[PDB]
Amino acid sequence: SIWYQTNYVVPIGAPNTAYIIALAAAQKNFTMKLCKDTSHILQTASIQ
Amino acid sequence: DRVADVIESSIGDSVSRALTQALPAPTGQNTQVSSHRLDTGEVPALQAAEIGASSNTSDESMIETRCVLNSHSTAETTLDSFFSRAGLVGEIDLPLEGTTNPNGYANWDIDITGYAQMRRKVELFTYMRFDAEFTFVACTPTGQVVPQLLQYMFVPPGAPKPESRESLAWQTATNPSVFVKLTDPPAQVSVPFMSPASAYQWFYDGYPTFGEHKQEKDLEYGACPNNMMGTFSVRNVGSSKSKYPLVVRIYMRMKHVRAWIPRPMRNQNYLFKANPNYAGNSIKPTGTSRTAITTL
Amino acid sequence: EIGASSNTSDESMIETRCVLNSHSTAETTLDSFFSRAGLVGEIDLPLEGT
Amino acid sequence: DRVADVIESSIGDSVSRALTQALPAPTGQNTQVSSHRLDTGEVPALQAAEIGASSNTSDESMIETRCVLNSHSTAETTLDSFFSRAGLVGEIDLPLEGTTNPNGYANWDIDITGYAQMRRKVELFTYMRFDAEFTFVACTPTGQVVPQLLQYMFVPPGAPKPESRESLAWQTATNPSVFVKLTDPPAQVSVPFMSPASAYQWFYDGYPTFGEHKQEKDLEYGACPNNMMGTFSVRNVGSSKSKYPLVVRIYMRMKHVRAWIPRPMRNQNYLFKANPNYAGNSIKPTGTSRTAITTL
Amino acid sequence: ETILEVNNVPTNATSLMERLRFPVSAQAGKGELCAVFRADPGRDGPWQSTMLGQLCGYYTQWSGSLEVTFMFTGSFMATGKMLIAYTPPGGPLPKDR
Amino acid sequence: SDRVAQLTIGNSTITTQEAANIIVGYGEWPSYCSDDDATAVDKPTRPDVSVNRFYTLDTKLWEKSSKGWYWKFPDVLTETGVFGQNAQFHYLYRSGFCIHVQCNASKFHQGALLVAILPEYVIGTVAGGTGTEDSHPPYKQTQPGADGFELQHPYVLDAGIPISQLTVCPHQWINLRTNNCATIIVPYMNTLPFDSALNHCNFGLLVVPISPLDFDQGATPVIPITITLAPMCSEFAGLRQAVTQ
Amino acid sequence: SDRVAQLTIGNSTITTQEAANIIVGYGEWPSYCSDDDATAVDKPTRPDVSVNRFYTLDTKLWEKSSKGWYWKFPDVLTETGVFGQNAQFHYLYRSGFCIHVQCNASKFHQGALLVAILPEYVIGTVAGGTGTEDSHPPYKQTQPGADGFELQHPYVLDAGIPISQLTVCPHQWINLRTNNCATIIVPYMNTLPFDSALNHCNFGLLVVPISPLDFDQGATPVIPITITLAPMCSEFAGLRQAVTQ
Amino acid sequence: SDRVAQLTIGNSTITTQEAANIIVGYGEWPSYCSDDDATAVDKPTRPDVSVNRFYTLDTKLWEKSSKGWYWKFPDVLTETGVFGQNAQFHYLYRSGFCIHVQCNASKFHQGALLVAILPEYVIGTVAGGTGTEDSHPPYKQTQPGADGFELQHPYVLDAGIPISQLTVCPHQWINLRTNNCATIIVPYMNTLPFDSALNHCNFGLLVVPISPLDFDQGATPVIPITITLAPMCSEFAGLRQAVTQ
Ligand SMILES: Cc1cc(CCCCCCCOc2ccc(C3=NCCO3)cc2)on1
Ligand SMILES: Cc1cc(CCCCCCCOc2ccc(C3=NCCO3)cc2)on1
Repeated sequence: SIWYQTNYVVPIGAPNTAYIIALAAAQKNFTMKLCKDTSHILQTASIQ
Repeated sequence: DRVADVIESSIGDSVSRALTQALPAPTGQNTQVSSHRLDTGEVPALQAAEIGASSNTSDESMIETRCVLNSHSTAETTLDSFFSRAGLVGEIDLPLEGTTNPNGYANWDIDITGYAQMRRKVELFTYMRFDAEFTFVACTPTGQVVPQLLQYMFVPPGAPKPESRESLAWQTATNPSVFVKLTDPPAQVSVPFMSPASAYQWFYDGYPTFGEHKQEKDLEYGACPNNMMGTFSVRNVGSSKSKYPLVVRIYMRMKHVRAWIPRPMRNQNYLFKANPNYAGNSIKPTGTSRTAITTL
Repeated sequence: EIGASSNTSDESMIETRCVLNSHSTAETTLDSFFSRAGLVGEIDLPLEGT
Repeated sequence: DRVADVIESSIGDSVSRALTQALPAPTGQNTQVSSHRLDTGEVPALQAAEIGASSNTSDESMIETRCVLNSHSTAETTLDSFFSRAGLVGEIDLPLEGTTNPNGYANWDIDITGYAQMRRKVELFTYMRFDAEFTFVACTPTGQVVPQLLQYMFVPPGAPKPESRESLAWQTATNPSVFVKLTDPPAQVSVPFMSPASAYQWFYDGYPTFGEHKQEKDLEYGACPNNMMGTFSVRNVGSSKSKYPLVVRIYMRMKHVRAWIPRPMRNQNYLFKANPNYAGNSIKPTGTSRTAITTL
Repeated sequence: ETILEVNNVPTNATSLMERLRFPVSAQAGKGELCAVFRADPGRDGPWQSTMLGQLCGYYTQWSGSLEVTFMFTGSFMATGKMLIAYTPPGGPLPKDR
Repeated sequence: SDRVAQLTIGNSTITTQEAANIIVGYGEWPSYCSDDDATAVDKPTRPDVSVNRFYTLDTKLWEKSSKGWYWKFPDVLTETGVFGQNAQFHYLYRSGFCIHVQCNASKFHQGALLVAILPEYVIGTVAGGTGTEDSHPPYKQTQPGADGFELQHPYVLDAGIPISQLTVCPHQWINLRTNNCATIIVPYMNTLPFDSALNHCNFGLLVVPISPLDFDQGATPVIPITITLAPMCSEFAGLRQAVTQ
Repeated sequence: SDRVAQLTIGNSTITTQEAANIIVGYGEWPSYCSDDDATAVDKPTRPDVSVNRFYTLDTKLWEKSSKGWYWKFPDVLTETGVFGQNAQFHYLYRSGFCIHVQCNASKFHQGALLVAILPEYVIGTVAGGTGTEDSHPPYKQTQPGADGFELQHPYVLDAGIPISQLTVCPHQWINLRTNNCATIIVPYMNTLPFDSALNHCNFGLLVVPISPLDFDQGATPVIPITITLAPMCSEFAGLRQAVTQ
Repeated sequence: SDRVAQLTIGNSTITTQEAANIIVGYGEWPSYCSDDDATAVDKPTRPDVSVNRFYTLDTKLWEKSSKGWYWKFPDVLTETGVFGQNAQFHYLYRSGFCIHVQCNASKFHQGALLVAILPEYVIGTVAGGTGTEDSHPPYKQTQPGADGFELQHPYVLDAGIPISQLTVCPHQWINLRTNNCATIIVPYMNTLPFDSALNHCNFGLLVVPISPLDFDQGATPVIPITITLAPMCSEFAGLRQAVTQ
């Protein structure tokens, strides 16, 4: 959860709204096991 | 420099006190010569069950015994001996005409609690860790062997579960599948100890979600995800009606077994999978009954 | 902006205990990931058809 | 064997990090020769008050200085020098006719916060530990010395406080009492640092009871029992009217002083004892005022 | 690191690029909630936009700490302090800061 | 030097002059989690004395007809004391327990209680009597907390298992002619290094009258049973706000 | 390497890119109680990470007219987190604090806050204006807890003392053109090794605008001030039930 | 010593005072072809300075609606300079590149560009919308040369792949509040030691606005993006006449 600790402050002459970009990954102690097939995706009409 | 109570503070002792040791026991204990004993102060026979320990009285203390060199093996009583015996745990139907599984494919939720023989043996312990050998015996309901090709596919939880005989999931690009004819000997394969827990749990006294736990949800009590290994799917490979009614029997042989915390053996008939429910009106005695304690 | 992933460690973001991670990374190798038979072709040889 | 995080865990470090050291400073620091400095990168004069530290700029960096061997002593600025000066802290009346203290005896609650001069000095610090020399100057309201015998009696909290000039408590069998004539030089005595706390507390931001803390009880805010040393009782020794109107002035000289946590010096007139209350409508400036910042 | 579609709300096919970043703007109150999301990487949601989430789809189980770097793209002149919080299992979505 | 005993943890001391030794579950003293048995990387809390101490949770009345009661554990101590707090505030919990069940009478009363620890004590239902209905025990029955819960079919421990065999579990008996209390020390038992004190109950405590209580009329008829217990080596991690369930 | 900083305790990390160093009250890091400085003989609890961590307690709005606020300390953190619990459950409390007050604006705003720690911050009253009435500040004013309390006569710190001299106390300033946060580490200060977190407040935190906030119209007018703080070396003893006050 | 930088190849020098370090594609500096990695037996040309230098190929205008652009590489530099010549005259080409994308604004503007290198950047078509028609991108779209080409569906990089994951490629961002240029050094990447600069484009350069450009009105509205690049270790072989395509 992201909260405003204080507030987005800006002078006159600057955009009153801006954006944040999130970039994510795993740390060094990360590992995976027992591989299966991705569910997420599956196509539809047999590839032409 | 420190506060002392911090220096002794045994808080953080990772190793357990023990109190018992495992000794070699390849054979039954032998009996040694015993002679009469008429004395005061020493009472083997007398015990105090309240303590919670089994009587340690020896045969030699209760009667004059001879000497016997017991060389009877205890090998057949090991967990591996007791458990490494293939047993039926699953049955899948693939009929032609019916309401069960037409279309030509089925999805069996991998759960060994469906058959009484195997279930009771394992429910002897609370936790079990092991690898297994799954063997799949297929044929028609008459027990007839037919020239038909099948595809078994292990579908780990989170993987696309096939929705039809021609589901795209059968490409099995990463899942492990097996292709066998019913004319080939039953397919057998080796499975490891998969599970995020260190051992499978036959009994999980708790819930898995963290919610309100209302009436409707009491369905989740005792449901431990560390045991749901996913599903086992099977289909006749093709795009048309099977032509023969099939049945697949799944047998499991445990190996490289470790078990913990023994429990009382099942007492009443089983009713549902992963749920100790018993028939309230048909609560029968653990065993046989007589007419009087003074008569056989 | 630099184009590199954050090198921040767990230890720098919270007081951490000690954990001896012995989880294998073997199943994440290319061979593990790819050496799995999969369907790539299908050929029909019907009696009646086009 | 241990869990490591327990082995490092600096929890239980009784000694404080410090960061500063007390050095000898018998005299004022001397000034050393300074010469012109025309360079970049080095800016003594520039500071950042935000940090919360006082400017460390030296005279030598702001002007070309000569050499001066400062041998001015700093002895008179020690706590003992500053505080070991007898001062009035109590005044007790023993009139003949009146409503104050007739009967011939009085009970003064030992509290030095009753007089402005002494009070302000000590309220410079938050905590103070010390012994003291109490001197009692007695005479009539005219300042006349009279042939009268008095008895002073320290009454620790919990001891029977005298109810009359002839109270049984004056047997002073264990309390320390003093018998003096007003014709004898003022009585003086030595008192130790009595108190369950390690230091007397001029300001106690809290309550002493643990209750509801309603309106009526706001009288107890700032009341710290570790400071209530008991009462000082005085009587003219006898069983009949004094015959002379008396007054006793109590002077206290602190010695063997230790003080901690300096605070801002009192700003507004004092109003009540052990209570920083100030006059809301008469809030005056810390000091004098001018007409403009550009004129003296 | 790959872009985490925290703002996985828009779908207009014209506004798909909008998911790649969420806004933050001059608020008035105190402790206003900016955005929220599950830490679960193999679960449907924002993580699906990341290479990590994608590679997870290929494995049944995982283990390890995760990191999420947030880059502020406003003007050099804009200042501000945010509070990002990870709430371990069992803790329901915090109602306030 | 065996029928008398004194248990002291934190700021609590239990005393007894008619004990029957002490059982140590599966022969293992409660320990803290190994540095290689753990996974959660955050450094845990080990409140020590504020949580590892005796909590006397409840009293039951033993009657000539009593069926027996049980208490699920991790749970029982929530909401109570500083222990309860660390359990709600933290996701992960881990700990052993020293359970001291007490019940006394006179040399003229008689009866015997079975006091056992049954790990992963999953409860079942009568299945609607006929056994055709798939009913399930309510949150009130599976996790009663203090106050415990009374058994309805002790013979099968309300779970289709013979109580006659319950003794393969760390147990101890309270036979009035012999003693007046049971003491069992249980180590942390789970398939995970830590788990949630809220949705998981590592074990249950069973107190069942196997030999009914009896006495001639005129002797005090109120024979209570009190449960006192103390966590040992309590460890918590996964701090967040306080969660009840 | 001085205007940027990172504070990390427990599972909390504060960040800052416009700091002004760190002040260490009276030049002393918080320590635990000596074995010869103590009297209470019971072995204490030192929850560590579950209590020694950053709690972001509240936000105030700085306005061109703001007088200034204060928070009494020991108190402020009660009722909040595991710290609050150990404080209600135990009689005796002891701890230091890392106080991080934050407030930012743009290079076009201006103003200056005085952030100081005043030990034993006893509050006074206006004495009914005339100063003849012996009034006393209410439990609501002396111990406001979080939310703090606004000053009514900052010049005298509502206690008849010149704020002009408040700087003889561990302080730090928040000058917008220069920085955006204050960091002061305070050691345990009392005349006793332990005291009650409930009836005694070892010190108060003052945040007062000495140079008023100002800015041309059009620039974001909502300049908040947030108080974040973390107990250090928290120790508790004297366990009983939980007491609120 | 990291936000300022100077790149110098041949007779060209790029300067920058708001850089964000330099990325070296797949962590490898451009090298010449090994004597055992090669097959073409003719001795190659290595023009050196006449080709390995900075060519400032084009400028694009960043607008509040811009979708993003891309340039295929080997190609982009043909027809331009001595490099272009050796590429038309020779069959075989091989080389690495130093790509410096620049774009600046004021401390009052805001926005963020993703600058990445995507090897073998094959372009796709919308397939006639319905996706039933097997259309194919034209020579004008696949190999635009300088001037580059604008994306029509950046979300999928006009190739059915998530741009959200484009960062697994040597990339760098141009965040106006932070920097004003991207610098990526790319080594020769192909499955062959040499290939034709004409029909094969080893990689594509993507410049996409992920956080839209914005600014209050009155500030210069023309924010350009310029692409400058330099071949490194250029090697040519297979000499014949000059071929355009
Ligand atoms: C090839 C191939 C192999 C397979 C099947 C692999 C099955 C592996 C099964 C491992 C099962 O471990 C279990 C542990 C616990 C339980 C359980 N059921 C009720 C609660 O516990 C069931 C299975 O399919 N295709
Ligand atoms: C003989 C003999 C000696 C005496 C008097 C002994 C008095 C010893 C007094 C020590 C006082 O220490 C103090 C500390 C604090 C305060 C205080 N008043 C308001 C809160 O703090 C007053 C006195 O009487 N008879």
